[PDB]
Amino acid sequence: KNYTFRCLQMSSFANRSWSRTDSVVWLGDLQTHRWSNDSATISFTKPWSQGKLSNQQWEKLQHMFQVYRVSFTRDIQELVKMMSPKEDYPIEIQLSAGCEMYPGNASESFLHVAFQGKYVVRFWGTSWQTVPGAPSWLDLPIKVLNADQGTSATVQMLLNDTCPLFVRGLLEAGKSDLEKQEKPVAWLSSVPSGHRQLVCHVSGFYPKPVWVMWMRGDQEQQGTHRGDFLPNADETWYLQATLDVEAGEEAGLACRVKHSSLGGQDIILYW
Amino acid sequence: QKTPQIQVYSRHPPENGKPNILNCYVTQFHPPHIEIQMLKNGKKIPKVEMSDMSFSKDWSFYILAHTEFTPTETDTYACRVKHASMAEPKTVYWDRDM
Ligand SMILES: CCCCCCCC/C=C\CCCCCCCCCCCCCC(=O)N[C@@H](COP(=O)([O-])OCC[N+](C)(C)C)[C@H](O)/C=C/CCCCCCCCCCCCC
Ligand SMILES: *[C@@H]1O[C@H](CO)[C@@H](O[C@@H]2O[C@H](CO)[C@@H](O)[C@H](O)[C@H]2NC(C)=O)[C@H](O)[C@H]1NC(C)=O
Ligand SMILES: *[C@@H]1O[C@H](CO)[C@@H](O)[C@H](O)[C@H]1NC(C)=O
Ligand SMILES: *[C@@H]1O[C@H](CO)[C@@H](O)[C@H](O)[C@H]1NC(C)=O
Repeated sequence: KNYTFRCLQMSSFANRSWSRTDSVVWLGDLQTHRWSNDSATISFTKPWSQGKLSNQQWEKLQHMFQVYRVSFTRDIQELVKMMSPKEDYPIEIQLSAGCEMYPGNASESFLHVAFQGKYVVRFWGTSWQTVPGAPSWLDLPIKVLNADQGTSATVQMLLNDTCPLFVRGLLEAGKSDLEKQEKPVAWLSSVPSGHRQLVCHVSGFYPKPVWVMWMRGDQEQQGTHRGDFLPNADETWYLQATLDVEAGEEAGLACRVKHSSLGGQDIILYW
Repeated sequence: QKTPQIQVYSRHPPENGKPNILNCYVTQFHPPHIEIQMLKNGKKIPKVEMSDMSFSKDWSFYILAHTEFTPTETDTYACRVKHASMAEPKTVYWDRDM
């Protein structure tokens, strides 16, 4: 089904002489690449991180990114130089680029840029453009950037062609990981806030979708409060669902967990 | 500038005497510069693994720290974070029997 491929670039500029750029790459919720500032080469975080690209195809792609990383750092430091004292140090820039894959052979690509934690610029169609409400000083530099037809053509190639092409290959090569099923383990505890908060912990499941509910018999307890999905370090998930209960009303309560890995055999724990 | 949120949780059901992993997940912060410590009875834990820093759809950063641990009845664990958004470090204690 739906897979989003995200290349995430994080650049920090503290002053004229200190900057660092680190990147991570995700296919859905699995990390496929890491590119540390103090590494010349992009590192694989899966056996299949090269997808179906040949070594030569990968080397070509990497060299382009290596040139880009140095170029981006110079260009920004020069943009800041010609921007004193409009918006000075420290400066944080983030870039999020990739493509969302859909059933069939369809996809949509994106390239978004944030400045000081705020979305300011996208590449759209054939050009860089500032988003409504972005700082006005960005207008001229984006027009300058748009005059670089070489960069524009390359970005168009990367979004329109290279992204979906690479991802199709990742999806084939990474099949056993992407389609892995890991079983949740659940346990019950309580924490403060007479009322107590009952906690159903669900951990070690993959993929992400999961159903967790407090129950009294067949009755779903609508007081059930599901937290956020929290990552474990072993590419599985953690979630808890809580229920605030009056003292002496705990008896008869159960936590029921449904997950794809369990094949219809729900976990049921009784308080 | 955005304040980090901190969530502390074990990988497995906590059993005293049984090896486990404690997670400290730090989210929603900006700028990306941050110091994360995991603590055992108020003392810094030396061997703490950090994930690569990443960021979410809303552009806020996140990172996972984790450490191997064997729960006992009396040991208390916490995660302490220093960040420019806060004048004081923020500490969150592991919940188990709280
Ligand atoms: C994208 C999916 C492709 C699939 C590949 C998957 C593998 C990924 C592994 C690691 C990826 C690492 C993450 C990188 C993020 C992707 C970035 C894509 C861009 C590539 C461009 C290449 C061309 C190039 O590098 N462009 C630069 C260098 O050009 P050049 O003239 O020196 O020559 C380059 C070669 N070329 C072929 C002739 C173009 C050019 O100078 C723009 C650089 C700046 C562009 C960013 C500007 C954004 C605006 C920010 C302003 C707002 C902030 C405020 C500032 C104060
Ligand atoms: C990449 O795809 C985009 C569409 O997503 C193409 O942009 C279109 O280009 C034509 C002429 O170049 C314009 O008339 C359209 O308005 C553009 N569409 C949008 C949505 O802006 C672009 O040409 C493609 N680039 C390459 C190299 O194939
Ligand atoms: C620039 O910032 C870095 C990182 O904070 C710092 O270590 C360095 O001293 C700064 N350099 C100057 C010249 O101020
Ligand atoms: C990041 O990498 C660049 C390019 O090699 C290097 O010059 C710079 O000193 C690095 N930044 C830090 C903070 O180490």
